[PDB]
Amino acid sequence: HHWGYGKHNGPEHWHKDFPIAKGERQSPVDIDTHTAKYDPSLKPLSVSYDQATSLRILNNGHAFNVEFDDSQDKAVLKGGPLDGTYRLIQFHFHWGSLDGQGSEHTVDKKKYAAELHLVHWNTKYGDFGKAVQQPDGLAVLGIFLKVGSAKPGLQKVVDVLDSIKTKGKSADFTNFDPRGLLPESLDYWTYPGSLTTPPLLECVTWIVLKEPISVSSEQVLKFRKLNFNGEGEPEELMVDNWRPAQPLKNRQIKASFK
Ligand SMILES: COC(=O)c1cc(S(N)(=O)=O)c(Cl)cc1S(=O)(=O)c1ccccc1
Ligand code: NA
Ligand code: NA
Ligand code: NA
Ligand code: NA
Ligand SMILES: [Zn+2]
Repeated sequence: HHWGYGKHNGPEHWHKDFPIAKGERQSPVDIDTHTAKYDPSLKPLSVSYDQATSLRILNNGHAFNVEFDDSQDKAVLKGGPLDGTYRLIQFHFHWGSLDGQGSEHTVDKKKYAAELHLVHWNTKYGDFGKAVQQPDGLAVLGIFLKVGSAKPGLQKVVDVLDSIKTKGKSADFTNFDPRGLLPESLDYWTYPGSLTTPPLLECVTWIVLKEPISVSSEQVLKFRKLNFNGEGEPEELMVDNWRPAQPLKNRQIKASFK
């Protein structure tokens, strides 16, 4: 009886295996744009993805991960609110059963169709497993998706999904360039938070871009053909794999802009 996204094992249940679910810096949150304060001390974010090496794509039963080779200094995030270099290890998405839901963060209570998370770990901690044990171990760049015009740089991802339909399938996925997933503007909100999935560790500096990217209806429909079940089990479509907004508690959301 493992965690997932259903009434019997969804977000409202996670606290029994992971009591940090009711902690003081949980994610996601609603971003109240009128209360977020512009912080003129915040730096432009530096996203350096020119030498990113993707390796594989995996259906992990919750989402799908596009994995990167993080064994050298390639694909780093720095600047912004960060005081260190963070290396890209994977990205994944969260999305809905319909276009009106699917993001984890919300903006003045608005839900986007999906949310992309580019996960990076602080190189000062030597690898990912040590980083997640540190309050400044991870930096996640979060990008909202709305449905409209297709995102050409997403189609290679969307066309491999039929090969990883079910939990535990993986496929080779080399040469994927995550720069094709970024919006024009790097204006962002930032706040201290957590993983949005078990084990819910409070190790993440969140950096949420204001500008969504557009994907087509056909692209997001292919995400919703994935399955949470494994091969040979009754189909459970992989949809609504998002955790709702959590209490902001004693935190300030800072804006890089306005
Ligand atoms: C199962 O975990 C995930 O799905 C997940 C999700 C996030 S998210 N959704 O906060 O970006 C991050 Cl940062 C990182 C991860 S994760 O890197 O997959 C992970 C898994 C086990 C322990 C610690 C971290
Ligand atoms: Na404001
Ligand atoms: Na290496
Ligand atoms: Na690692
Ligand atoms: Na709440
Ligand atoms: Zn995520």
